[PDB]
Amino acid sequence: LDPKLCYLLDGILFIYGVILTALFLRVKFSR
Amino acid sequence: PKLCYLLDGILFIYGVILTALFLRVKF
Amino acid sequence: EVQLQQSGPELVKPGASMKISCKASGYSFTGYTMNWVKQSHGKNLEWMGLINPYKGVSTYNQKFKDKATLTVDKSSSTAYMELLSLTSEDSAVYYCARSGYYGDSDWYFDVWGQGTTLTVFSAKTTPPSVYPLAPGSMVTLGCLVKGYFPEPVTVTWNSGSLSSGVHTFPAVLKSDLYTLSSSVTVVTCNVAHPASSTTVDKKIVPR
Amino acid sequence: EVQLQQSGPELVKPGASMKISCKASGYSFTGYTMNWVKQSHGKNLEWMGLINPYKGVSTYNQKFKDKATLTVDKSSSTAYMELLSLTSEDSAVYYCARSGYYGDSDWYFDVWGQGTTLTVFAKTTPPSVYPLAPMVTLGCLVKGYFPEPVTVTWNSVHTFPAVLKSDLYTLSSSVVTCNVAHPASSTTVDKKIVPR
Amino acid sequence: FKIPIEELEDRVFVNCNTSITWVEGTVTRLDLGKRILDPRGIYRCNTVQVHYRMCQSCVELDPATVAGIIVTDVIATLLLALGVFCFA
Amino acid sequence: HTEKVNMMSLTVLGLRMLFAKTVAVNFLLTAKLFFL
Amino acid sequence: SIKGNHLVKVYDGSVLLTCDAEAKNITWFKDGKMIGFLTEDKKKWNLGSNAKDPRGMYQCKGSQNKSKPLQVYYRMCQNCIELNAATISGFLFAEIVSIFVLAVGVYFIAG
Amino acid sequence: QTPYKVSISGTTVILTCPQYPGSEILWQHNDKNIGGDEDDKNIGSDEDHLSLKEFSELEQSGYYVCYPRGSKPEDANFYLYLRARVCENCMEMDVMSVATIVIVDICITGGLLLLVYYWSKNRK
Amino acid sequence: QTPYKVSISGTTVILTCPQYPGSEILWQHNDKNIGGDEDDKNIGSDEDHLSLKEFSELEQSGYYVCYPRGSKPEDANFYLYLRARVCENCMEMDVMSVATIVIVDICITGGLLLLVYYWSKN
Amino acid sequence: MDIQMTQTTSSLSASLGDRVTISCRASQDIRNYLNWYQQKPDGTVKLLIYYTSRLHSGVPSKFSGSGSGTDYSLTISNLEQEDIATYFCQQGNTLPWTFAGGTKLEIRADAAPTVSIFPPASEQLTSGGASVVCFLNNFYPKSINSKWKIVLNSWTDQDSKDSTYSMSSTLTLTKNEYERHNSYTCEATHIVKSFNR
Amino acid sequence: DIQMTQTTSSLSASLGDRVTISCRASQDIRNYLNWYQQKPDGTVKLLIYYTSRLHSGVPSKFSGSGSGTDYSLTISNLEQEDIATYFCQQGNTLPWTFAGGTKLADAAPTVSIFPPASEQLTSGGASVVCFLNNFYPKSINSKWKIDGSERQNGVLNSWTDQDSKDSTYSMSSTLTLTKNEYERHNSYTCEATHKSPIVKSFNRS
Amino acid sequence: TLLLQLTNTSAYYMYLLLLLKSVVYFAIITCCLLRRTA
Repeated sequence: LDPKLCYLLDGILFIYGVILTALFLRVKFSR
Repeated sequence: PKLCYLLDGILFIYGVILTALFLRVKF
Repeated sequence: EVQLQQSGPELVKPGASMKISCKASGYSFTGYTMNWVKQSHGKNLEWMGLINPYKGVSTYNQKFKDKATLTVDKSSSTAYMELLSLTSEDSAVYYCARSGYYGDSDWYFDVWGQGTTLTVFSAKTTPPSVYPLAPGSMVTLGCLVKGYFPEPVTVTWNSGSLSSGVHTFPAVLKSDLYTLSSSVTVVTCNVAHPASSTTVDKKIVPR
Repeated sequence: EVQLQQSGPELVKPGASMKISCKASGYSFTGYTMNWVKQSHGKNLEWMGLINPYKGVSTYNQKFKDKATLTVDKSSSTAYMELLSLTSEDSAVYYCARSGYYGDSDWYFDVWGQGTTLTVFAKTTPPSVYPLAPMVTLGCLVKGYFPEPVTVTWNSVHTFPAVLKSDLYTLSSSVVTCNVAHPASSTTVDKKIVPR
Repeated sequence: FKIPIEELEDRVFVNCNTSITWVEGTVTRLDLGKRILDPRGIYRCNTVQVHYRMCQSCVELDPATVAGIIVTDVIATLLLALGVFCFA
Repeated sequence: HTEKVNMMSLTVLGLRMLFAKTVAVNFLLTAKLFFL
Repeated sequence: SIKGNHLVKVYDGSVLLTCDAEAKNITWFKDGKMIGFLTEDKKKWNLGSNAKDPRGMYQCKGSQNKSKPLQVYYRMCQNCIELNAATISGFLFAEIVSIFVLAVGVYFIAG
Repeated sequence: QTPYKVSISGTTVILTCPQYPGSEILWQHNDKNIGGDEDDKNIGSDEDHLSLKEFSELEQSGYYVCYPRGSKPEDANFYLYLRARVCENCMEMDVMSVATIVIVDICITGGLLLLVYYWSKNRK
Repeated sequence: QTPYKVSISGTTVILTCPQYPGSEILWQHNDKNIGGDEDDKNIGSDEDHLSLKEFSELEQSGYYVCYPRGSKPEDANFYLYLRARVCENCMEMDVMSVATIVIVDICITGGLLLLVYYWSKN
Repeated sequence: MDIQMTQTTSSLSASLGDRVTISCRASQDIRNYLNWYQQKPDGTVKLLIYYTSRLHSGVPSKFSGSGSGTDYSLTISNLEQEDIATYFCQQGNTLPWTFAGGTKLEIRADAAPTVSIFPPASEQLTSGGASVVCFLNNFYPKSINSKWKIVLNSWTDQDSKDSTYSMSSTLTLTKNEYERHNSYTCEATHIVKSFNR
Repeated sequence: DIQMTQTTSSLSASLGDRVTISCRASQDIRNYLNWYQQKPDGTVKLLIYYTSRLHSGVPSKFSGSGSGTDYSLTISNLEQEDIATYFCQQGNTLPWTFAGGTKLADAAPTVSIFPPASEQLTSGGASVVCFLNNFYPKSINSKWKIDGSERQNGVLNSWTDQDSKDSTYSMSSTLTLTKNEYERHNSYTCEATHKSPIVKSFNRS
Repeated sequence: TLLLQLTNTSAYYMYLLLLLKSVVYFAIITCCLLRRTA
């Protein structure tokens, strides 16, 4: 189950990264 | 089995330096 | 052992329908093709058709497409023929023969049935009319059984004691009626017909 | 038919360069290695080199690596030698000899050639004819001509081969009229032998 | 002499009449592992240099897809360079 | 045919890099489009 | 077999379309139209890799009459995706999550 | 003449022989006759179809020939070579299939992005 | 002592025999002499190189021995075993080289990003 | 379209322990797909040879098959009492499978019939009919011509003892036709016996 | 290199004979030897190779043998077309080395001395000749005496090969001198010594 | 190793679809930027 779990963790890491960069840029750059 | 783990490690590197920036900016 | 056992001799009328069975034993029944073969006139063999017992598909001779319908009951490993609208040409000996299931070995018939004599006739049962035959003038005497139906009849001379030099001819049909002759050379001619329940003991005297 | 043919006598001055040809026929010319082989003095045979006609690679005797250059023309299917800086020692009979392409059959030479007789030493010196008078033996001496051959017939018989001395050939004939024809110098002499 | 190499049951080894004297490469019957790890070696007994290229991690890349991926990676990093140019 | 399988793995990596680059540039573009 | 004019036979990724005829020249047809004319000494057509999975009519003809045409039908997939539970779950996960993230970003350009 | 219809779903491959209509069709694979009473119940026969479930690559791939009843396997006007890789719930992604799913994904993305844009537009 | 150099590049295998310097070298495959056959042009023996084009693994592999001109096929005792794949437009690397090229892509992308931002800042 | 399979001989004259051959003629070329079967006089048909040469399981080796194309043959040596039967050939290419007329074996010297004529009995005259009977017993061979001078014919199977044939020829009329004539005669050729009313 | 030699440079063998030709190499050449036949006209052909094999077109009368360093060629039923020279070539080491080759009743030389003519004395030279025809074998010494004194300079010897009719040799021995040197002496003699010698002399005066 | 090929090709069209979604979001944002410039 290694490659399918790898693509699943790729999507999860993508989601965590985009959420953290949205929070970082939005709260530390105002609007 | 290895190459996708390198891509996930690269995304993890980006995420951990982003989280380090968040930790340094949250104090 | 591998054998095919059929029904007995069967009797029908013109325009009727007849059913013949064939029990297969000694071998895997559904792994081999059945073949109905008709022997008419006493001489000519005619392959009528073939049954796949597994799939139920039957391949017919183009002459006998409407003259026969072939079924199989797989539970008892039995094949069946139904002749529909029998005529005088359908009084024949009918055979079931086992060929191979596939095209490599379905063209030759390995084992055969014993064959059933199936008769088609307009008339009905007739009691015999046996009469002796003496010379007009080793002396030959005769016994004629004319005007009877159906086959067979056995002719014995002097309650079976006189059996040397006895020629009992096979019967022949005219006007849908059988006649048969018997010859002895030397007296009581004894004729038995279980179909009409007739037992005739005709003493032979010179004319 | 498989055949290897060569050029003519090819009279070459010393110190010059000579071209010896070999046309191959009857077989695939590029599919068999063409050796060239030297016969010195008519008796001693020496292997001189080989050329691969397909690839153009030439492998030489180390004695003759500076005295021969082998070329190949695959369009005309002809293998050539060019002999360089040749002396009078290199007056010899050179054969083209077919051997196999590969190492299992390149050590025996199956189809040879007729031979190119490179006689090197001199211009077309006119001959001088001398009678020789004492069965009875008579003779005719043809001295001071160059090169071979001379067609010597008696009355239009032992014809000795010509020997070189100071780059002049000498021939003798034994047997009466002596007729000498030299096509190189275009000389035709008829001399009647008389006793002294 | 001519040393035979035995390749049976996906296993490559050497079987010589004497002790095999290895000189260079992958180190009477001397084993060499399988045949898919590509063994290369020079051996001499009483010389054979085996060189195997049964590739196990080879890629069969057509030039059509690998040029399209590269040229769309170039336009991706040109767009990301067009990004931060618009940022400043 | 492991060669086609490994080529498919390599172009999966290439498409994943392309996805990462376009996700990053599109996040940057939407940050600018809400950043005047 | 050789009987019944079945002279076209099929033996790496590529495969050999072997024909049993005279070894001088083979005129090989696909779908009843002239495609190949193979000379000496080649006799095995390489249709491509089995990953390319060639399909259809292929026949050969030599000095005699043309052989009986043989169908080739390869199903070495190399593009086949499987519908297991985790695979379609990941596909729905990616579809729903990507649509949600684009919807969130499009919502954030309300202005 | 009329080509064989091979339909593969999952691990089940059905071979159809539309030539010789009506007559009983017998099947030969690797010059061995199959489609009758055998130990393998997977290799089944129909009025036209030959069905092979739990299809395996290294023994069941080969030379399939359909021939009518009475006619020889060599007397067929046809042959078929089949080598198939099968798996559970596997479909080939053909060009029409991938074009349809990518165009319906583009259409649903455009429609849903328009809807979630206009939801925020009404919330503006 | 010098080993052969084998270079497999797509549907082409190159065999070089560097032990004999400058001598005319002929090649042998399984005690069958090949190279410069004047037919079957996919195999050729130009200079030191056997260039086998469309290398059929089942029939063009096995033993291979070079020998100089004037040396027999049977007294050269330095043989090469060749066995290789012939995948078209296909080469071999491990996880290291693809990791290297993706790391190179990361490096040039980040360097270009920082350089473009710094250039636009100044 | 169907193969009109025919045999050249429909009744073969042979002897005990002999060797004889039976020739079958195919109408079209049938790729050696002939079968030879044996039908005994009781009615049992059994396969002997298939694929023109292959012996079945249990058939004796005295049966052998040969031939090609459109002409095939059965060679049978050392004929026994069991082997006297009718032999059939069947094609195997295209449906329907077609048999031929068959070839019966006949087993001696030419012999004269024992001819016996019989007037109608008084019992049949009281019944109404009148049948004149002629028994031609123990004649060889089976070919005979019977002529009635003023018709049902029944032959006999070849006997295992005398190896001959018997024929019964009966002519049946009404009483008025029988009383219309006084002299009756039947004659066999291949001996004349007659009576008077 | 490897010296390749033949022990018998010339041998005598009758018509229809089996005779052997011996070849010796300096080192062992692993039976890599080929025999070649060169007819006297100039053409040469491969007779045998690998010390035992038979080339196409070569009949079975030629049979090779030998091993190590010693090799031989045996020829049976020698015909008129077999009269030729035979050559052993090594095929072991480069360069291939050949050998000198072998060539394949007791008569007397008809020694005739010949003075120069008046044409040559006007030409300035003087060639005194001696013909030695129809004699066997080839081993002969031609001694020239000027006025009873032995002379060695100016000797020119021309031998003719064996003919198919008499199977003998013809020798021409010539001396070339100046006219003033020829007039200085009076008696010129040539002597044929083989093993008995036949002498012939003339006087200039 | 066939199963890894199946997941690899399924991820190939999955990531191609995700690329198409990012491309069309880039297209809408490019139209928005072009409307902003005008």
